[PDB]
Amino acid sequence: QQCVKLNDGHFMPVLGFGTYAPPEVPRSKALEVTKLAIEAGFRHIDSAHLYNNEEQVGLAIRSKIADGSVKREDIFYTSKLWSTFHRPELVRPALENSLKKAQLDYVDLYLIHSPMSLKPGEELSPTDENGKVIFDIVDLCTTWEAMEKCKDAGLAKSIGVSNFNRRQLEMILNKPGLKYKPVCNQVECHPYFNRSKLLDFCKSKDIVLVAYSALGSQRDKRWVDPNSPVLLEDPVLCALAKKHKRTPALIALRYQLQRGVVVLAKSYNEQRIRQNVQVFEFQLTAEDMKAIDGLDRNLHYFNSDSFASHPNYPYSDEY
Ligand SMILES: NC(=O)c1ccc[n+]([C@@H]2O[C@H](COP(=O)([O-])OP(=O)(O)OC[C@H]3O[C@@H](n4cnc5c(N)ncnc54)[C@H](OP(=O)(O)O)[C@@H]3O)[C@@H](O)[C@H]2O)c1
Ligand SMILES: CCCCC[C@H](O)/C=C/[C@H]1C(=O)C[C@H](O)[C@@H]1C/C=C\CCCC(=O)O
Repeated sequence: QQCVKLNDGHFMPVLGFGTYAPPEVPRSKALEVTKLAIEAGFRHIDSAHLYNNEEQVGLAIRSKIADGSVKREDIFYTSKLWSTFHRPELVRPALENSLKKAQLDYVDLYLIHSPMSLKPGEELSPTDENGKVIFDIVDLCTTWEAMEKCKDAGLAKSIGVSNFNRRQLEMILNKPGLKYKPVCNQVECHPYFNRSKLLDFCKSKDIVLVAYSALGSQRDKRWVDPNSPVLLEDPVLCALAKKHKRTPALIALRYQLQRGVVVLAKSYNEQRIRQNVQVFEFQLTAEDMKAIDGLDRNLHYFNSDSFASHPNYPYSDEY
């Protein structure tokens, strides 16, 4: 593996394990594959309240610690604050609940899952009488103040954000009396949506860009148009796969590592989980990288059109 030093002083393994799996998959699977991931060499594990799996992921971690395979400090665990808990008073309590579910003392990284606040409540997707998801108006800077408090209280070693654009990031960065800068910004990032501009900006403020859907997403027919191009079927990626004798997924992952992006990779398949750790075994040439750079088509796999009306919709800006 390898690590990147956060503007926190803390370290984040550049390769992370994505734990989300559709509700159709047995929750016992999350437990089994997280163990497989750790056994394969994954040290960074990505979860969230929304995934309904923190109990299982924490179970796997606890199990591998008892195994003697790893120590708590060897694992980098991240969870995320769901959008229905943006009001400052619901932040610590939300974190405490995640910690309780995972049976952990602290989270290595806690993130604001998305800038699009939703009506407060236990329900993850609040909708009105007309079936429309209910938005909420919250000063994200106050949400951030509550996050900084969680870090001071030792519940989260590092704090960051997710799905934020440059303007939203700047809101935090320019907040009067700011104590902690977000350590990262976890966003959708892959060759068909490489986020070069955002990447350059984050790099300029020492903020780490963490890539999700780096392998082209899980293409859930619920939020992903089946007509969208299949990333792992890209001719250039496959050509580079056949050239380096690797796989399109490894090419996509290596692309991010070489451009300074921390990459997440979800897989509930034993062989693929183990294959993904091989991303550290090869290297792409400067020319290889330029070729992948030319693949961008501003394609966002998640169908976010329904929230396009949200005042905090991140895709309103060029980046
Ligand atoms: N903060 C956010 O808003 C946000 C949003 C989305 C996701 N995330 C996080 O980032 C993670 C990754 O994103 P994602 O869920 O879209 O998944 P992804 O990593 O883009 O998914 C890659 C898909 O390709 C397959 N795959 C994995 N390794 C492969 C390999 N070596 N060769 C061929 N196919 C391979 C997997 O299927 P198999 O399981 O069959 O291997 C997986 O479904 C999530 O699990 C989650 O932790 C965060
Ligand atoms: C415009 C881009 C911002 C979208 C950010 C958003 O957090 C994305 C979340 C996705 C994950 O992390 C995995 C998970 O399946 C989830 C899928 C998408 C929407 C669930 C909305 C329903 C609810 O309310 O629960």
